Amino acid sequence: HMMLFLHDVWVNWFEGEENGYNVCHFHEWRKEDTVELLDQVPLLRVPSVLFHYIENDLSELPKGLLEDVHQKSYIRKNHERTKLEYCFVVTDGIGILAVDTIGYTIPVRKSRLIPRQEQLVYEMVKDVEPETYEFEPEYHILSLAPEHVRGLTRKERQIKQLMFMALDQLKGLKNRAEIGYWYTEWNPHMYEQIKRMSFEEIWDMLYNETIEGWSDKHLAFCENLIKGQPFFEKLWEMEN
Amino acid sequence: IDPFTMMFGRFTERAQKVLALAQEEALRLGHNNIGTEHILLGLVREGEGIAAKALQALGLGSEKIQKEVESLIGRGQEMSQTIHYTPRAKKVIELSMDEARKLGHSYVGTEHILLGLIREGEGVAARVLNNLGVSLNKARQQVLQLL
Ligand SMILES: [Mg+2]
Repeated sequence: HMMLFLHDVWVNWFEGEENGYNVCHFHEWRKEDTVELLDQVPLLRVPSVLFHYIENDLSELPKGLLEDVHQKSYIRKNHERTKLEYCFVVTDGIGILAVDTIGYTIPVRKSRLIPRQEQLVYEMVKDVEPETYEFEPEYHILSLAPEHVRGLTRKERQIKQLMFMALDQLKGLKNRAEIGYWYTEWNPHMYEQIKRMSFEEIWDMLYNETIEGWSDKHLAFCENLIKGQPFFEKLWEMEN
Repeated sequence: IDPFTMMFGRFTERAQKVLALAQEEALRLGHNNIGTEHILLGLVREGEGIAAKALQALGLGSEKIQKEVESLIGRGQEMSQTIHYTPRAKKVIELSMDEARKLGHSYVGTEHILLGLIREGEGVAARVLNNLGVSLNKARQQVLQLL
C-alpha cells in the first residue's frame, strides 16, 4: 500500500506536446532521438479520465498528485544523483506515460516506456486501485486533429504536418495565380469551376481535398510544394 | 534488464506502418482499443513485406485471414478518436523485438510482428493463425527460407 517505484527507466522526452499521438511509442523511436535514463521514478495508477487529461493536454495537474511525487524521482546528472521536482509515471492499466514537469505544474515533458518496462508496469498495477486525486472536469493547421493523422507512421505525420505548414504559408501569400496552380496540381479537373473563385475559396477547396488521409499523391505533392523554401526543404531532408 | 539488449530505432518503416494501420483497422471496426486482431488485420492490409509472402507461401490470402478474424470479434460503438494499444497488443510488439534478437536480426520487420502475434498465444490473432493451421515453427521456417 506504499508508493510504487520504478528504477532505471528509459525515456524519450517530447516537450510541449498537447496531443498524445506526438508522444511517440517505443516502436516509433529513432536512433537520432536522445534517450535518457531515470534512476528512480514513482508510479501512479489513476482512472482513465485523469490519464487522458494528462496525456492529451497541457493543463494543471491535480495538487495532490504533485505533492505525492514531489522530489521522489532521481536522475544521475554529471556523476551526481539529483532530485527532480515533479517527475512520475502514470497509467490507467491501459495507457502508460512518463512525465517531467521540469518545475511547471503541467506535464511539459512526456514519454512512453520501452515494451519490457510497460509489461512490468502492467504486472505492478495488476492489483492496484486507482487514485482519484480529486480530479473533476482546439485543433488547427499547425496542430492536426487526431482524425487527420490516423493510420500514419511518425514519418508520415511529420511530412504531412510539413505539407500543411507549406499550405499555411501559401495562404498568407494571397497570390491567386499561385494557389490556382497548386490546386490544379491536386485536382486538374476543376479548371472551369475555380476560375470565378477568389484566392480564399480556392485555398479552402485545396485544404478540404488534402486534409483527409495520406497517399503517394500527398507525398509527391508535398515534395513539389516545398521546393524553393530552404526551411521546408531542410525539414524534408531530415525525414527522408 | 541488460542495456546491451536494449536497442531503439530498429523498427522498419513498413513495420511501423503495420502498427499504424492497426489503429485504423480498430477504428474501422469501431473498437475502443487496438488488440492483437487489429495488428493482424494491419499486417495483411500492408501485404508487401516478408510476413505477407510467408503467409501466402502457407496458402493464406488476406481475404481468408480477414474473415477468420471477423468470425471471432464483433463491432464496437466507440467514438473516441484517441485510442490505445491493449496490454497484450503491446506484448506482441515486445515479443517481436525478442524474436528479432534471437534470430540475430538488427531490425524489426513485419516478419517479426507475424511471429510476435503467434508467440503472444492468448489473443485473437494467435487463435486465427492457429485456426488456419500455421504453427510458430512453420511460420519460422517460412520466414527464414524467404530471407
Ligand atoms: Mg519490414
